[PDB]
Amino acid sequence: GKNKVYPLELTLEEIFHGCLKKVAHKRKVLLFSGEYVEEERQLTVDVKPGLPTGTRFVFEGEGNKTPKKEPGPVVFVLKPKPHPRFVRRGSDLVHKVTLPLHHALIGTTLDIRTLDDRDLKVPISDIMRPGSSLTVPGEGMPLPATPSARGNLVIEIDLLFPTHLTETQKMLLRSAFFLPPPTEQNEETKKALRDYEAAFKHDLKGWATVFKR
Amino acid sequence: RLVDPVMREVETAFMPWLKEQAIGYLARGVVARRVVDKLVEDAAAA
Amino acid sequence: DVGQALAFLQQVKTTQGASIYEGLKAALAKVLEDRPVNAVEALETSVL
Amino acid sequence: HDTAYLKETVGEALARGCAAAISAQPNDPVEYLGLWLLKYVKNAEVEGNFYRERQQDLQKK
Amino acid sequence: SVAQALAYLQVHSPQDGTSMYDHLVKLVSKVLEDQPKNAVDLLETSLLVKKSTFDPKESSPLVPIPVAPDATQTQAAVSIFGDPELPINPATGEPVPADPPNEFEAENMLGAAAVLDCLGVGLGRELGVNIALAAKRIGEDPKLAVRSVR
Amino acid sequence: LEKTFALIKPDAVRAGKAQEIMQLIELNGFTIIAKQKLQLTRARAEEFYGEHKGKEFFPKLVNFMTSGPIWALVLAKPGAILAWRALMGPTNVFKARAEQPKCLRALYGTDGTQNATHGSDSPISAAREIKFFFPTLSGDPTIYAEPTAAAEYITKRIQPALAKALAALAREKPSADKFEAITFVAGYLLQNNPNKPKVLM
Amino acid sequence: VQLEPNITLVLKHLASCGAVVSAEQQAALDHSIPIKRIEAGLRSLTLWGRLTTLNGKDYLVAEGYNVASSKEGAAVYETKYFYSQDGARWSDLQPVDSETATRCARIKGMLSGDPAKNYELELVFQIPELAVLRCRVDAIATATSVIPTDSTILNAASQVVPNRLFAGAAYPEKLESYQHRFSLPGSGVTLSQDLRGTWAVQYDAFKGVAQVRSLLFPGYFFYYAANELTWGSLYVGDGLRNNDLIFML
Repeated sequence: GKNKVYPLELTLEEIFHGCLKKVAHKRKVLLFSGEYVEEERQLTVDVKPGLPTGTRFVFEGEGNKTPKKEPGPVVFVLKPKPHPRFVRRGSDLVHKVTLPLHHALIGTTLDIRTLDDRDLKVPISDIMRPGSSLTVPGEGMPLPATPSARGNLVIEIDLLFPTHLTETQKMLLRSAFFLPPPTEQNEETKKALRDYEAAFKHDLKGWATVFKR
Repeated sequence: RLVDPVMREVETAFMPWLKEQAIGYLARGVVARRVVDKLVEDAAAA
Repeated sequence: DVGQALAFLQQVKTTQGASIYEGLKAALAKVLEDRPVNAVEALETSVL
Repeated sequence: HDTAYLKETVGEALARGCAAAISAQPNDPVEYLGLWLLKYVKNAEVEGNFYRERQQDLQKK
Repeated sequence: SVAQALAYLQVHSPQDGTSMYDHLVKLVSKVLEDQPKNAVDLLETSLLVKKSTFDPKESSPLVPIPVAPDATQTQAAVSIFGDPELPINPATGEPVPADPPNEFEAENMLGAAAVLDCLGVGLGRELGVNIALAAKRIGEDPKLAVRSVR
Repeated sequence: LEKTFALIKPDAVRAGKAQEIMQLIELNGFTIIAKQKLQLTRARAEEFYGEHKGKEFFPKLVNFMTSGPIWALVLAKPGAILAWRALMGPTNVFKARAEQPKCLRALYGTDGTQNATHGSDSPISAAREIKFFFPTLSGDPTIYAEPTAAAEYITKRIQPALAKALAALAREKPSADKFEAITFVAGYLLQNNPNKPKVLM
Repeated sequence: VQLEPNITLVLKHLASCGAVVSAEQQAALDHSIPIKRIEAGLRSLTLWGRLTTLNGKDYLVAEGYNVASSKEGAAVYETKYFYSQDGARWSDLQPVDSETATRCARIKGMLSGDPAKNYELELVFQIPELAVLRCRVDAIATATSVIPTDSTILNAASQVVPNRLFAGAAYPEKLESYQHRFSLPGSGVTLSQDLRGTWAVQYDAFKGVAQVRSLLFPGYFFYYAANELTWGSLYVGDGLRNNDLIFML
């Protein structure tokens, strides 16, 4: 009636690829002596790619053996160790990334390192809203039912806003957020924009390219 | 306390036939392997 | 024994004019002399 | 009786599978045997399919 | 001699899952078991055996490792193209402190490469572009206060 | 023609000397039938080195073999075990340099335990290690096909679950068609077996 | 006889047709093609083409497949596409679902530069520019992707692999000598089975170089040198389609 449960901890790489784990069990045969007798049994557990969390492997016949009652089965419950990058949800993978504001607005590439040894560089397709997510199909954990299909990786975007802005920076931001459409601009506007851009991308006195220190 | 069953005896008396068939198939595999080795030697000579 | 198999493989003829024994021998000779890149798949793609 | 049913039902295939398990020496022969039987039926059916496909291609040409 | 041939034919090709020695044994065994009274097609039988071989793909104890050459040199070579964007400070989204480029006095290195390729001497034309970009990398460095690169 | 196991330790790999060793191996008449670059974990390394199991050098030996990727090779040669033992040379690196120079341990190996190679001692250990690292590499058709040994292996395998599967098939008696019986017995075996557990979601 | 088209021979043989790349971008390509090929685990990666934008920052697009198998009578290649404004750093092109794949074919005009541009179409639908670029690349690849016939063969397990014994195509002038990539080797489907006047072939018998230009997509060129068996293709120009083919011819 009673069964002994045991957590079995795996890394996301093992579950992604499919491990063949060996586990040690302390079985207690109870006898007339006050001390019980313990032995170490070896068990091979085959975890197939993409097995869902909470999977139970039950070994029947193993367990502490009282003199009269045949021991009940032992249970191993799958659980994943924490990963530095991905947290698995259902069948796919969630990657939480802290993103600066200009990377959101202007748009850049997020560089992520998959469980498989590949390096994805996913572009920011549009203005990423606060709490928005970017989905890359066919990049999550494999489907346990079919060993070829994959889930879709989910990147939950967290925006990192700047802590300080000067009044001239705010003036530039305001001018960037109210520029008239290109079919409504004056000639003075066009010449001013040309001058400012040529003075911002100046190869020696311009600050488009700065070397860190 | 006394515990004869029919199925145990049936399976146990059926076991030798399965083992004999397995041995025959193993002999087939062995002769196939030695034929392949002779083929390899002839190919080198060729 | 092996003698039975050898004697049998020389009477059976294939779609080609030679026996299956000689065909396999010639295929192995070509494979051994040429040493193809992906040899096992080259058996079904190139030698026969 | 039961022995004849078992024999003319599964005997030849089981003998082939046991010979394969003896030759291969896996780390878990029972699972090897089960997967071997599944692949046995699957390869029979796909063998029939392969002949059908070759015939169709020749006719089309 | 024949030992070399046997050792060669048993080389385990990974992507196929088997050598030719096993495949030949299997083909010969299939021909022997089903005694053929009619003509046989070697290619057809080979394809059938290839389709019929058992392959018990089991979970390997180790996670696979990549066999890939080192890429530090090529990455460093690439790092001269384009402008490296200023990294962001995770603590405060404002960018890290930086220095403006330097004011070195170099020649017209692209024109020099053009002249050298015209005359038929010197390095190539693409290496000229690489050299120009690397010299810009050297000259711009505010750490190396360089008044002239050549 | 016999097959021996060999492995290139992390010291000959961190220094990028693996390909030179492979070319030297191929130059001496060997044939590399199988090769794999891999990275042992602590448990796998401890299981591989079971013969020592608590000797004086075991801690450092198991701590070294799991410090980087190694290479595993299966070499084939008529005298493969003895020839490869000679080719590696003496185990101790300094004794190797003193006695036999121009041997793989003298050239690439350094600092005692980091002898840069590892080989099999006897055919028993050779087969054991080959099956340990290459589970699907066929070999040794003579030591497993003995009628006595075949009967013994069948005895070891059939009492656990196949007899029970046959009993269930006989008692239930599914469709007389053999394919359904084959499917049922395969399901019973893959569901009831002492080696693997039962999996539930 | 080749296994993968060079990026230098393609730029050399297609330079006359205007299929050229900047020298700095050419060096950057030479360096950063293997880097992306190893970072993505792809056995084959070549430059597919170059698309023009309203800025000078054109999109360089490279495609690469890891597996290529026969499926329902179509040689399906599991292609991955990457884009780059400059030759240095590559980004990925995620595939497009069918709803937006049909709402992206109605958007015309040459693209802008920033890949973070949202087109608004008719309630209003917002579609990213990267989706439009992916649609155009897919359309051009479906309509145009061309290789010499018999250059691929089917092995066991139904995989299309290069024909190592390809001796070359006789009559390179004839369109029959060329086929689409997704045609099975057995099937006798070629570019002849397309519309009559949508492919122009100019062959120089002396130098042994044939040149096939697409008229339905004007910016697609494919060269085939026969003295040394070397074939390559490139698309240069905007990705728009030439609808009114009947009037022009």
